[PDB]
Amino acid sequence: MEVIELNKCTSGQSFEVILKPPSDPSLEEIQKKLEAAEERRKYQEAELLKHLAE
Amino acid sequence: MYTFVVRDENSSVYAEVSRLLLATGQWKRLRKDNPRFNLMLGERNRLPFGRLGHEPGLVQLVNYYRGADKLCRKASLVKLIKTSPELSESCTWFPESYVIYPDEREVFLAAYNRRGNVWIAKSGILISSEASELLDFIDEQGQVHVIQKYLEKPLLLEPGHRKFDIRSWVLVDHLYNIYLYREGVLRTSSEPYNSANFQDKTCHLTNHCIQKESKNYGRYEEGNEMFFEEFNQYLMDALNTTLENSILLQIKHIIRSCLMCIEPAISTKHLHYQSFQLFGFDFMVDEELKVWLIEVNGAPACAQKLYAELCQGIVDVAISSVFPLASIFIKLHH
Amino acid sequence: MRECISIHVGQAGVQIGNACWELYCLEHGIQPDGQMPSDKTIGGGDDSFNTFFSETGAGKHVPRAVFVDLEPTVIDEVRTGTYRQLFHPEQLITGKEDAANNYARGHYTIGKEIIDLVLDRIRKLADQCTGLQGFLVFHSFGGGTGSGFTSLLMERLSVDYGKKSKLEFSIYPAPQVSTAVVEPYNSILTTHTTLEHSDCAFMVDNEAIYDICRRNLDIERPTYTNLNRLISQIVSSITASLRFDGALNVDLTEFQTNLVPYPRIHFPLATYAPVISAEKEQLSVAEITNACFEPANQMVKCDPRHGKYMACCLLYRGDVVPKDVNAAIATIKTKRSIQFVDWCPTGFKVGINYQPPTVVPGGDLAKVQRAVCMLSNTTAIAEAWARLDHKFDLMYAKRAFVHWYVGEGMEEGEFSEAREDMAALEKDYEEVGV
Amino acid sequence: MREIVHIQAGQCGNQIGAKFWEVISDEHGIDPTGSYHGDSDLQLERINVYYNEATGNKYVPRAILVDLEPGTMDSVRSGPFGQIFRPDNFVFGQSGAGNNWAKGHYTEGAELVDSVLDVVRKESESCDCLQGFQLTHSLGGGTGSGMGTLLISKIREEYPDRIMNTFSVMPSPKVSDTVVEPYNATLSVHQLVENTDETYCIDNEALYDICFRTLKLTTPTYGDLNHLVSATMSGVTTCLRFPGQLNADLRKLAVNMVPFPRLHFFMPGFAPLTSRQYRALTVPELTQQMFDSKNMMAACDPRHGRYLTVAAIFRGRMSMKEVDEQMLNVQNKNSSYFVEWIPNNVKTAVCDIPPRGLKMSATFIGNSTAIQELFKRISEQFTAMFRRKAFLHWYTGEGMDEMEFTEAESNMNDLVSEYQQYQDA
Ligand SMILES: Nc1nc2c(ncn2[C@@H]2O[C@H](COP(=O)(O)OP(=O)(O)OP(=O)(O)O)[C@@H](O)[C@H]2O)c(=O)[nH]1
Ligand SMILES: Nc1ncnc2c1ncn2[C@@H]1O[C@H](COP(=O)(O)OP(=O)(O)CP(=O)(O)O)[C@@H](O)[C@H]1O
Ligand SMILES: Nc1nc2c(ncn2[C@@H]2O[C@H](COP(=O)(O)OP(=O)(O)O)[C@@H](O)[C@H]2O)c(=O)[nH]1
Ligand SMILES: [Ca+2]
Ligand SMILES: [Mg+2]
Ligand SMILES: [Mg+2]
Ligand SMILES: [Mg+2]
Repeated sequence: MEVIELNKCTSGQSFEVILKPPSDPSLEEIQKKLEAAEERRKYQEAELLKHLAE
Repeated sequence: MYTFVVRDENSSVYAEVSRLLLATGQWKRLRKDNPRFNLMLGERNRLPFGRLGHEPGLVQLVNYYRGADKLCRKASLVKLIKTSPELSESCTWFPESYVIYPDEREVFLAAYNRRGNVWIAKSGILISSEASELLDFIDEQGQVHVIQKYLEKPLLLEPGHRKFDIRSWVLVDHLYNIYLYREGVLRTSSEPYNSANFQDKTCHLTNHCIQKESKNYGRYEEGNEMFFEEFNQYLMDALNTTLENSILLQIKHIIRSCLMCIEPAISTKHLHYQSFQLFGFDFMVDEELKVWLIEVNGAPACAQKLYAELCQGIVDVAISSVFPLASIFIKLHH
Repeated sequence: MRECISIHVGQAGVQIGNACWELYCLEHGIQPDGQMPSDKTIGGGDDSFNTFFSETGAGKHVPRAVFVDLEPTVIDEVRTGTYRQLFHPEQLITGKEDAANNYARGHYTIGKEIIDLVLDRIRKLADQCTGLQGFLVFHSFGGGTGSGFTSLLMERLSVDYGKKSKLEFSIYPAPQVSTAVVEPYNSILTTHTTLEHSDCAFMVDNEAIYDICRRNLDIERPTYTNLNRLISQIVSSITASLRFDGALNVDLTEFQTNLVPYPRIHFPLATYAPVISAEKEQLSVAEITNACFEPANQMVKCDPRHGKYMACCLLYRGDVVPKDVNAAIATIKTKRSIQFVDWCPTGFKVGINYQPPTVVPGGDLAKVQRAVCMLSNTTAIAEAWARLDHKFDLMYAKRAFVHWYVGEGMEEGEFSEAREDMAALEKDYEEVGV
Repeated sequence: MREIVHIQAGQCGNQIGAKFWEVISDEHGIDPTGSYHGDSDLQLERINVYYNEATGNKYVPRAILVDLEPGTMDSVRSGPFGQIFRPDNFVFGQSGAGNNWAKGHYTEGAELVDSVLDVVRKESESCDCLQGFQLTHSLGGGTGSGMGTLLISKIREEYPDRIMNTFSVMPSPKVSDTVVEPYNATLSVHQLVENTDETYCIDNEALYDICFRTLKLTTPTYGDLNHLVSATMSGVTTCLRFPGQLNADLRKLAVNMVPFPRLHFFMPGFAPLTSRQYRALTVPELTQQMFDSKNMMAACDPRHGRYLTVAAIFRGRMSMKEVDEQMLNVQNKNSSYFVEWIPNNVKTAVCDIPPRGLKMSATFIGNSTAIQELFKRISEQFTAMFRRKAFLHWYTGEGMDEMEFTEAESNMNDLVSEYQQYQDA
């Protein structure tokens, strides 16, 4: 094994041991998806109210 | 009431185990995909170990050890024996073997040039005396292959000058107890051993399928199968020794060595599900009464006379141990 | 000093956030009224604990935290709890009616109406930061708010804070405490949408916590309080490096650097020990380090013996010196199956904090002299994904409950799109560890 | 504040509705004057779900009483808890509905429905955050069946995003008033398929059999039947009325129980059902009985179908470890009766406050494909008359056409086959 990067301070210490070496969508796009889902809800409600109106 | 599922329709052993479970009246079989089981008789390949032990309120047990394939694949068995300190490159009961990808081909040529120089290649088996014809045959295939020294001096049964191998059935329960079934079987060749004719693969191969397709199948014993009582009597009459002293002590030692070596890798002692598994060990005996390990089978079939006893023993020690209801095994202590 | 903002979303995130900030105050000696006698720089400072606490001129130490939930009952217990004086009303955001265990309702329907308010309140906290390094987000997979609104928030945070790191603490659904049948749907939907916006995510399976509470704490039927006090101890062990002096994992970027070499495979496995009943012998460095390789102590039940490691961090609290860690590691490596991938060093990064773990007075956890949390990025955690994706497949083949999601304006194609991403994620784990 | 608006319509709907408010008022410590007199804050913690707060901390049921004749309502007003109800919430006519769906739905009920929607609106307007509505009614009469489903349709038009829940009493020739009950029920069921999120199917056949066989009541009255219903209604609403984690509101319950929108008809059950009682019940006994067919209120054999979803509610002081234990016991013993393509489809809740006169009880709510037997029964009785157009003149006299009956029959047979589809899947 090999210990490396041993740092010590008052509240503790840290180090590394090696056992072996090796061998986004924009604001516009998000708003678009939110409004498209909103419009699909509005369309489904309008179809219901149309059904109830019949 | 205990519940189990069946997922390998081709298993001879566990088709009988499920029968005995239903015969107790205290076990109930479910559909293949029902996750609410106590016992799974799983498929051979890609058993979903990751989905076991996650059903609230159910103790779940499967008939396979995850990771046991390393012992039951010929290539990985050779690598395991070489690279494991517990077994080591020194290992005396395992034939000198080398893994050849179509890799340790240069270390094989070195030990071969030092040198009887007959080897055998297997994954479709070639037995040759020159290394060039072996390596050419491996590269003609696409699967990873292994070659090992062919046992040029096997113990030959008389009369017949006959080769044979010993199959031992070993059950390892969820506590990693190692149980050796007291009844083994000898798969015997029917033709006299021919040290100058390795092209004829009938007197050199003792498999049941190969001997049932040699014109002496069933001559000396039924189905080329000799059981332990007769073999022990032969050893006493012919060689003034016993099966236990001359062979079985070495068999029990090899079974213990192999299974203890992988125990930390496959044990389910503190796992969220439990495992047991039935293993088929294949041994070879030379003329000096030294036992060699040939192969470990992870999904073995049983001897047709021994199905009833061995499967009941599976229910007794592997299943009812975890699920109690309302010895044919030799416990190999370790 | 660089500040960290914590965001708690939905019931699980909020109740776990409560447990964590109660624990942080005990660890840093902050009283429930917000006063901290050991802090001599009254009204400001750039100490390590200031990463998580701002300060008022009156010497009150205020969490850099925002709580958001779409119904008010859980956050009202924060407004009236032991640490009510800690938080000011702007940090506690409540809606009227929840997402009904429906990802689409949390993400699209209700999330669209509240996202701008949430971001406004986060902006107010960010404006108090001299150098904000990013966000820690606490939420469930299974809840409609924890799944649906979190993923919307994570998208917008990537937009409004492009350079900031985002870490997650995610509660993976377990049927013996779960409240909905559709939690596998919500889990896959939120993982698909969040995957590209999270730099490192610590999954906690309620099944693992539940069984640890039963087995080690002798609690017959654990409650959320029992679960959350254990979870808070693990969370605290993970975030201690941000809150105390040290050299390991001192900023959020180092979590990714030390644990996530491949960006999509950003789900480290956490293992914690010892967990000791307060109603009950002090374990050694070797014993608690050996316990880090027992599945019974993991935050997600899986078998690391049948995967490969990409990284391993050991975080010790209490009486621990490097010599005993190295002696413990040498012993364990000779006796256990620890296989790293070939393109990674077989090594451990060790952090020691001399202060032993704080326990909540009157809680279920005994005070111990040394504890450890191991963070290991192992392919074995893909077992959790395979379990979840399988339950998804069983319901989705019959389209069971899908109408609830479509009825909120989600397209059925988002289901299969999310499921295909998860199938690719399972392929990535297979490509790396087998 | 997650308020629910309660509506009870017609003779059956008002008689079971009055008993329901009688029972839960006692559980919440509310006396017949609307003042609280209990000894636990669990009683008041979610009391706004069903009650408004009046002056002097008086609690008034958020309940609307509807009928097309004054008789039953007069009786309710004279009843034990009669003065508890808001007097403005009594909405009634004089003509009656003559056990005629068309009179309830199209003629007599049409003249009264706007007055009811005015009272619904006034209650809904003072809701901090209305969850939705619960309706109690029979399907075999005229007002509860015909006007009740008219109300559901108009309530949906006005509150499209709110949950609609009903307790619907299904007619049986064993406990019948008129021969036309299968007509009224078939017409109503199609309304419920389209306009309700959750319907508790209460079969008068099952209630009678339980009273006679199990309770040892030789001559059961409607009062005896309503004892089982109000006890069941208290059990199924326990998750809404007390602090809880599971199925705590109407929308969460529907999301957990309804995998396909039309299959929202539940078989309720209750335990214990015992003859007149001091003997302590154990958790194994509660669990076995609540899943027993003889404890279910829909006269359908669960063993003839498969459970899509199940919600179980245990009440009283008992071991949650034992509750979890026995509940997992039942699933893992008869896992063939639960569909496998909905994993973990049985959800359990526990409430500490037991019902009156019991230390422990269990309420069962099942979405089982066996409910098709109930709709098959009604369809057979409908067809036996409709093939000869018998008694149709009562309905064509109110303006209905034979084609509306044919459509209703076709609609309910479609519902039956939809259940059979998922029973074999
Ligand atoms: N460990 C833990 N898990 C919790 C807690 N609260 C809820 N859960 C789990 O979270 C999942 C349910 O999601 P919740 O967080 O309750 O729901 P939510 O985020 O508020 O979303 P909605 O209520 O649907 O709007 C289930 O798997 C619960 O077991 C908690 O306090 N601690
Ligand atoms: N090194 C060696 N020396 C001598 N004989 C050998 C040998 N390797 C293999 N054999 C013979 O070849 C036969 C088959 O060998 P192997 O066990 O590799 O094949 P196999 O896996 O098909 C048998 P099974 O499937 O029944 O376990 C054995 O019966 C044995 O007699
Ligand atoms: N369980 C129960 N069923 C009732 C009661 N009263 C009537 N019924 C049933 O309801 C149907 C008659 O409907 P009813 O409510 O009297 O007609 P309405 O006043 O026009 O709504 C028949 O199936 C009766 O068996 C009651 O008090 N309890
Ligand atoms: Ca300061
Ligand atoms: Mg083989
Ligand atoms: Mg919630
Ligand atoms: Mg009547």
